[PDB]
Amino acid sequence: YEDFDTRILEVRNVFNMTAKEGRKKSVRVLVAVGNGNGAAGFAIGKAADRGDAFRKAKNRAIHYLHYIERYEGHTIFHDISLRFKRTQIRMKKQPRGYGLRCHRAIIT
Amino acid sequence: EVKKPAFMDEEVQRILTKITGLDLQKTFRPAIQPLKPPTYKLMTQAQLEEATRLAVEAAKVRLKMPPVLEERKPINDVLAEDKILEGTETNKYVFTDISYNIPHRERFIVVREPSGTLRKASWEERDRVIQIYFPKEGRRVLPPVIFKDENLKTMYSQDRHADVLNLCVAQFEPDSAEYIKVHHQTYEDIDRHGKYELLRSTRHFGGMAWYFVNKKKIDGLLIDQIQRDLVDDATSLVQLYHMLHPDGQSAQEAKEQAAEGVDLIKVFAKTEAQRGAYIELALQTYQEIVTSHS
Repeated sequence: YEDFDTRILEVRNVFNMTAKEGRKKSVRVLVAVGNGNGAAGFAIGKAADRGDAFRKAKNRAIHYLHYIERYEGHTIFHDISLRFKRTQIRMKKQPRGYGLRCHRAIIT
Repeated sequence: EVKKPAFMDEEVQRILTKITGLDLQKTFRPAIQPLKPPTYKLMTQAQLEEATRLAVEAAKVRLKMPPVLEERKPINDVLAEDKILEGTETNKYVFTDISYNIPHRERFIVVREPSGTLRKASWEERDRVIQIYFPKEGRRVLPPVIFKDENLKTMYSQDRHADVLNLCVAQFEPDSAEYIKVHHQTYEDIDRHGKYELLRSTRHFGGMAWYFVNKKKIDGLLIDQIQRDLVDDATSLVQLYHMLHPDGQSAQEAKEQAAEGVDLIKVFAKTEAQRGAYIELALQTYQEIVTSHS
């Protein structure tokens, strides 16, 4: 998968209280992958070591590849407004040279 | 006397419009300008054909040819000579009437010289000051530097003749010497290098063919129109050449033989063509290809 790139979107140090260890820490990583040609996916990997959470999330996301339709290879086909849970996103189709003017995660 | 045909004569504009041609893709080629998100409409085949018709109507207004005029005559009129004011001023005064509702060619622009002579402003002074007080988008107060022969040659190498002419129309007046100089230089470079296709489906094709007809050098345009299978256009060009030169040997020969269609082009080759041998060769080869294939 040399044509695919992986980017990190969040690294969290959550805690699970245990009788043996008290507060126990794991690394929860959210990553996204894409080949820059319409195919992309995301996954979450959890482990006790950060390096392991990177491997788990990176190889899991390659199994959930969406294909996204791009108008003329540079933009969305039409405006998109949606609510996912309590997060609202309002995307707009723009002409060439407009660039990405979006949340930093959306730019990634 | 039979009137000499004009550029705006309904007959000349018909022939010049035809040979120019139309191509909605070239006429409406995308402009490199600030962009907006495109709009979309769902249309039936009837609606789509209506929209294509409106596009062709706009392409006609877009292809309206710019005026072809004779060079203006220098303005040299002295309104007064008040010698009492000789030596009392060091610099000329230029007075411009800026009443809004006067045509620019009917405005009074006078100059009070240091000698005391009150004279009318020259053509160069008239155009410069009217740009300062009635600024026109595209025009600059001082003549741009792109119109220098070295700079113009640069534009020709890049095949930017339609821009050299679009710039010459924004800056200079149609009857000015600079306007005629730049246009006649662009038309001449197209001839030598056979780049007639650059100005097709543009408003500048009529003036170029007009210039060649008046200068009796339509040979290249005929050879080029024939090689592109536009032989109906070539015939119309020979008709325009037989219209602006009625007493020419070629025009008199076509009357004797009542030539029409491809015959008109053959008559031109024998009688008045600078390079008749090539016109027949290209015309003959076209007939062979048309006959052989179909």
